[PDB]
Amino acid sequence: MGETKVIYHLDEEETPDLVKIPVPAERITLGDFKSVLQRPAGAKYFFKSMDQDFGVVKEEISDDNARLPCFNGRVVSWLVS
Amino acid sequence: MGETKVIYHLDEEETPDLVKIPVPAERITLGDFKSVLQRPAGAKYFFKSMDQDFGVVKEEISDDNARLPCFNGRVVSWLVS
Amino acid sequence: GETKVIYHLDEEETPDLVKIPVPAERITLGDFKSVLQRPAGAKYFFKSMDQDFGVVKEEISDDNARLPCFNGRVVSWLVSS
Repeated sequence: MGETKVIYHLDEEETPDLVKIPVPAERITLGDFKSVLQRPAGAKYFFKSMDQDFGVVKEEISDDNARLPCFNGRVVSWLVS
Repeated sequence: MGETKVIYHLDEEETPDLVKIPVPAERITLGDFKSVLQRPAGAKYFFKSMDQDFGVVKEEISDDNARLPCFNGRVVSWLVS
Repeated sequence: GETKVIYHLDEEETPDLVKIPVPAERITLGDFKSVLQRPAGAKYFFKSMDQDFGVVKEEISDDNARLPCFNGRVVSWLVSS
């Protein structure tokens, strides 16, 4: 029980939408995010993430089972159509 | 089989995208990377490379057959135009 | 023959490595400039050895001047305006 704030940009848009998804941050998946958008497949989804060796990246994630990178209840995403 | 993480910057952008390509790091080529992106009107590709005498450098690579410099399953690239 | 020129642009931490198809025995500042298509009014410094002092970054502005090489390599720092 809990919610996650997903902040997402659609293509070249300057200002993202913020949506609250009623899945707690500890377990929110790409599948959870997709259910809320229902985007024509096949958008590609990138998320603000940390790479062990490199530092901050926009990580592409296409596996519905994959957990999304969160910080303080928040996910930050970029969509490409 | 195996995968490589390719971290790449597009022109003057601060934060790179990270994409996983399902070719193992021992054998990933420029051609492999290009097939996932699809090149502009001749983008130039630079990769974090190691010079035997100097240390870390950005090497331009334009040969599709050329293997990309990896460290720990990762390639780091900069793209121009 | 060819020379590997490793060069930094202003305060950039990682240099580009470019291969110039002039052998190291005769590569000049003019040769290097013709490949950059001189950003223009830039000053060029090269890792060099001074007889009395030791290692320095020697400014060179004469196109005819031969560049300091070690093992097929030149290391340069560029300053623009």
